[PDB]
Amino acid sequence: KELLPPIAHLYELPISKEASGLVHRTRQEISDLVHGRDKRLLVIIGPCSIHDPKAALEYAERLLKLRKQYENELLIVMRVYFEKPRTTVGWKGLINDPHLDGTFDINFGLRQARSLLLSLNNMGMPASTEFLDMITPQYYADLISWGAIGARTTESQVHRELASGLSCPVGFKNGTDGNLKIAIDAIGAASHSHHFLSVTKAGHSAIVHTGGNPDCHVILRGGKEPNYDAEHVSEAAEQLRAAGVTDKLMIDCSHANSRKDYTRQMEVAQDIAAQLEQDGGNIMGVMVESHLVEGRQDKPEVYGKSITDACIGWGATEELLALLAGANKKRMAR
Amino acid sequence: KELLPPIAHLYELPISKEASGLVHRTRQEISDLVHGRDKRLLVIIGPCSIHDPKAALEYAERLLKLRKQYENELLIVMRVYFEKPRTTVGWKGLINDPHLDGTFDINFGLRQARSLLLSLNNMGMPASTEFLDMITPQYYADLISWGAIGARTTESQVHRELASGLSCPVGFKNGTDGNLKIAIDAIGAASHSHHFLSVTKAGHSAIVHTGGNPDCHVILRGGKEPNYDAEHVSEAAEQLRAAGVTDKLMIDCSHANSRKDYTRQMEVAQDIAAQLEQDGGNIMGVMVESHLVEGRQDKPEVYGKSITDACIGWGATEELLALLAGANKKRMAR
Amino acid sequence: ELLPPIAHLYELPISKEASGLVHRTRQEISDLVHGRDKRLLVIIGPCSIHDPKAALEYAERLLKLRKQYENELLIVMRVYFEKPRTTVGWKGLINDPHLDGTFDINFGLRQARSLLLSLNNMGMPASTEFLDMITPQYYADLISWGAIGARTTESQVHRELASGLSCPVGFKNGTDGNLKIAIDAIGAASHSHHFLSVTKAGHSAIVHTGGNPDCHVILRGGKEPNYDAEHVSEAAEQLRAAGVTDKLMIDCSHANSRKDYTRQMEVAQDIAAQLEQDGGNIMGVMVESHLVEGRQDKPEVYGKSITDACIGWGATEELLALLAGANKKRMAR
Amino acid sequence: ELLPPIAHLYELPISKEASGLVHRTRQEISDLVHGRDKRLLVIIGPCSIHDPKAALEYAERLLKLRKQYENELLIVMRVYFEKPRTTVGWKGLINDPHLDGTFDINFGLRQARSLLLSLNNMGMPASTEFLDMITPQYYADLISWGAIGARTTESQVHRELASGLSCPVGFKNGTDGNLKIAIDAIGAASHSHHFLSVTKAGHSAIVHTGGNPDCHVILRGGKEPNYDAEHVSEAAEQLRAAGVTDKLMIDCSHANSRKDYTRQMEVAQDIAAQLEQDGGNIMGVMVESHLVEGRQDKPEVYGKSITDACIGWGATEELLALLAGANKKRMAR
Ligand SMILES: C/C(=C\P(=O)(O)O)C(=O)O
Ligand SMILES: C/C(=C\P(=O)(O)O)C(=O)O
Ligand SMILES: C/C(=C\P(=O)(O)O)C(=O)O
Ligand SMILES: C/C(=C\P(=O)(O)O)C(=O)O
Ligand SMILES: [Mn+2]
Ligand SMILES: [Mn+2]
Ligand SMILES: [Mn+2]
Ligand SMILES: [Mn+2]
Repeated sequence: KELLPPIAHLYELPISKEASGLVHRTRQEISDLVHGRDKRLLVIIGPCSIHDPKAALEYAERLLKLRKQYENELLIVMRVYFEKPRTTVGWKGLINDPHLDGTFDINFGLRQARSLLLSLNNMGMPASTEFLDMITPQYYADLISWGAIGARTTESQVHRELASGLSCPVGFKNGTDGNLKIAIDAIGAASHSHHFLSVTKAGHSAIVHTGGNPDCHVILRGGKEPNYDAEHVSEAAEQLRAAGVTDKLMIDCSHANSRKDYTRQMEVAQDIAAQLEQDGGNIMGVMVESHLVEGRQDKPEVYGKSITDACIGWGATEELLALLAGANKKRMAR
Repeated sequence: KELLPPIAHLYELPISKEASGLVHRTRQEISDLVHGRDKRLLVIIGPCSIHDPKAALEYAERLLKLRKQYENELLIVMRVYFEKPRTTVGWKGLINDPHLDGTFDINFGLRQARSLLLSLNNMGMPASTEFLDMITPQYYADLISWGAIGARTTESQVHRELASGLSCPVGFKNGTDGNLKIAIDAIGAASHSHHFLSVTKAGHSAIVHTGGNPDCHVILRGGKEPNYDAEHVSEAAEQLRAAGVTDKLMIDCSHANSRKDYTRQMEVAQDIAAQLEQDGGNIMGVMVESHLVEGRQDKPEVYGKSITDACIGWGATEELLALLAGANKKRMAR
Repeated sequence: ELLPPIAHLYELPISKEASGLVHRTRQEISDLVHGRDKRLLVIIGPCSIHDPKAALEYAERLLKLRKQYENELLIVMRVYFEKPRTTVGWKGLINDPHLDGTFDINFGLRQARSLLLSLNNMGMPASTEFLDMITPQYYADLISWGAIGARTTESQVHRELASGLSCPVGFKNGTDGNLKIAIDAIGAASHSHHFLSVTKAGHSAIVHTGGNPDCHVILRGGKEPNYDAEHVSEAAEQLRAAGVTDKLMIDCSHANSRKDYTRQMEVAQDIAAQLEQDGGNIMGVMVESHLVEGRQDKPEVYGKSITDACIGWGATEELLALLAGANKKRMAR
Repeated sequence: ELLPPIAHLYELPISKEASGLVHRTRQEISDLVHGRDKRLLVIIGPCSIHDPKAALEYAERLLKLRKQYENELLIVMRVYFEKPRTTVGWKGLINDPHLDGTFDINFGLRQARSLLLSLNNMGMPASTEFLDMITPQYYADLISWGAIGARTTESQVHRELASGLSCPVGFKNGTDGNLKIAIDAIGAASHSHHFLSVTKAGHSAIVHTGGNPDCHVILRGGKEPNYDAEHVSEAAEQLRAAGVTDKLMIDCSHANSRKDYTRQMEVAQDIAAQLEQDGGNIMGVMVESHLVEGRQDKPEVYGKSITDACIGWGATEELLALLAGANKKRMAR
């Protein structure tokens, strides 16, 4: 079917001066955290997946007040995930199937994704996403301040290639059974120049030569056992230094680290707060799955409630952010 | 140099009637093995990587005689791997860097890949490869009788999507630390229809809708420990049946099953031969890394010797194939 | 970077109403071309579009007359986006929409399509000269009738283009008065051709056209004007000799008015007299008309041509009334 | 599907020798166009190429004379791949290379590029009429001189094309004899244009050309022939009035021979007499020549035109010897 090239969307939705400045400055600010120049905590927080732009904008408006309130302690960036990896089969996200009905209206999905990202940046909320697909990034990447390569794709050479040409900092996740070495290896790969095939803004395949991404880091997201605690952070930092890459890392509160209880995210955050208060020198960030309303649902019946992984709700989000701000204020003073 | 689209190569190197027939029949023959309709053993055998077409053709000519000799017991298909996944960085194969000098002459690489595959199929030798890149398959897939998705990419949704649209049977490998469930999950994914972005024969990005691949199976290739033995095969078969997919599987002699020691492939093959002789009902295939000359080398100084993973040499190859043919002859008679 | 036709089609898909109007107008014109209906096709409007707002106001006025005269006249607006220059100069709204030498062709194509969609949606079918080879994929679906210009009628690439258009096409006599090139052009464009063109996705491709069975000639003057009965009669003889339709269109403007917009009425009066006496070979006329008469070098005055001089709105009413009255009589015979 | 230019360029890259010949020939011709050298450019060869074998044999014979006469004549072969028809008919080797209505354009472009590369590699530069808008990207790098035809000289899209070509371009007078269209064409093509075209990758794009400073006119007859001293003198006055080069080319064939190949020699003799008397405004001639004289509808006889009738090889030797002798005298004055 009849795919519009990136230039069609760029024409309708050009990046504004304000969005461009926010992206540029947020990428910079994050690089500073990755390389230990600033001790604020990056907080990648928001829905597991975007399925409704209206709810995402309402969430963003609430989060913006806290982004501002905590700006001396936290760098808050919203989760705006358009692409979802499934264990076998399922809904792959807003771009692949925006109408949530198996119509796969990808032209509409890319348009809606770009539109939402532009609105978010224009209101002052920077955005993050997982880069899963090889061809979709040309459509919206200019609006992304931080990227994840997922646990299921961190070992993949084509994903490492992709990351090597992205202009935002990138977090590589440990593997789904807990293998951290694949993410450490991934920084090594993505930091170098690569030559590979990719698709241009005009929608044509081409040979690209990337310059390498100097702003990669790992993310601890659990495996067979969770890996959030001080012992695990310390072990990861040793391995990072041994490989000659940044020993500043991010901890995902959700997924394998919270296991089967989405409310465990608060426990993980409390453990992280305690680390920050004792020492926590190797922590530069955290990820939290948060929405307007807690939990999850198979069908999009309740407004502001995840249709993918379960999330904490708004009230818990306030507590979690206050907790982390208070703890990091102390780390920063020390 | 701009990227030539698939149609340029197809124009210069159209598939012949003979090649087309060999591919069609070999794919069918393999499907029969995958689904338990024939008890011959698929043997995916040849170099770790192709770096010299002249040596590959000489290898193929030798292997053809054994392909014919053993055709009632074994279905022999050559390893013709053009794309290599690296742990961090390194030579990614003949397509990416055909001159082996960091010039990345991908147009020449794709041409040379297609030319070699056409010559192989024309001489009567079917071909196999790992499908790693998303855009390169349109150049040569029509000449491939069996595909692998690698241990490092089996969990990747974009690779499962790719496999779902391939016209050849596909083997998914267990993960690098030994996780089999990701390959079982991968069959589940790739057997279904997907919608995703891909590039057309004219070199333009497009939305593709695949029909699913009914001929996927798993490959046991070792993890932290090898997984070739009867116990492991039996456990894998139970898990396959539980997931409702084919419980016929393939066993890689090389890689983590030989602990990266080419001299151990024969031991693995002997264990497999013993399984076939005792029962071995769930085995439909094996993989072997084999070349004209054993071992490996960093620079392509010695003719017919691998520059990637170490391989057994031609003499050991004869013993290994005779061993497997004799063992499977007995299984087939039972 | 040039956006492909599909980008514009996505933003501005043809509506059911526009699609029906185009389809039916093309049919109606085919009927005139082949002598099945005796209404007079009237291709009327600005020499060139340079301001969509004025074009929409003009269209709204013309629509009332299109409806009023529908039993005698088939009124279709001139919506010309591409202009052939003698040497160099402004080539039209698509090539340079901001009229300042910035050549914002993406904006120009968008604006052309948008205007054409709005016109068809309001009930006013559109005509244009097809000059460029690649631009038609952007808006052709919204055009009910096309012209191949005097300067391009003899060109094989223009005859190829016409052969694949889904609308009727008028070919003009050459700039010094040669009619045979337009007769030859019908011959060419009526047949199937294979040639290179660009797809809706913006890629070059081999196209195989089916031929255009609805082509006709247009008399637009040469060294001397050619609109009179004698000239029409001579043209019709030549058309029959070549085995093509002997129903033709007469341009009031250009070489036939000797570039004097005040003479278009005189030409129309001559045509009216032909229709009243006999005028069996006439199926249409062209008139260069705008809100305000004359022309100007710079787009200072609203609704006034920046290319060839046009008659104004008041003269347009008189001219259309004149032609409707004359053709009512022809049709009654 | 249509292969983009890059596919053909990959298989048939221009050689160093071909590249040098093209570069130097274009410069040599520019020198003639602007009156810096008094050699006579001779564009000579088949009306159309339909068989590459015969073209290469022709070229080998012509090369000897190219060399022999190099101090008096600059000989460039006619290698025409695109033909304008009066109505319908075979459009040339690119459009239908198998001459059977299969329209194998991919094969045609390949064969065109291959022949041009072989010709340049053997030392014979090439000329062609540029008719089609998309084909030139495939082979233009191998062309030393281009014609815009009589039927397309007035066409703005052809003037745009010429403005971006890297070779000198001759514009022909119109088919009824109008020279002003070609003079106007130089004015147009010498300026910068913006328009749509297709890239080497096969995608449509906006191009901005720099203008072509090496354009000139070609006298090719009209209703009457226009090759004589009086006509040359009158053309030169008009060229100076328009501020463009008053050095022109004279086509021996077409309407100057009244479509009679046996009259090309008479025209050449008239031109020779002009060169001997004065003939200061003449920089070139065109001649339709093949291995064997005449024409045929089907390609039955080897080396005989299937389009316009040509003189044969023997007559070609006489004609070249005549022009060399005459120009040797002009150059000595
Ligand atoms: C799938 C994912 C996280 P991971 O790649 O760690 O499983 C997510 O944020 O939804
Ligand atoms: C890298 C590879 C196999 P695996 O994907 O099991 O590591 C190979 O055949 O070279
Ligand atoms: C240039 C033109 C008409 P023609 O092609 O008869 O000169 C026009 O309608 O503006
Ligand atoms: C068609 C042509 C010349 P002209 O464009 O003067 O009619 C030719 O050389 O074949
Ligand atoms: Mn999640
Ligand atoms: Mn290997
Ligand atoms: Mn006009
Ligand atoms: Mn000719």
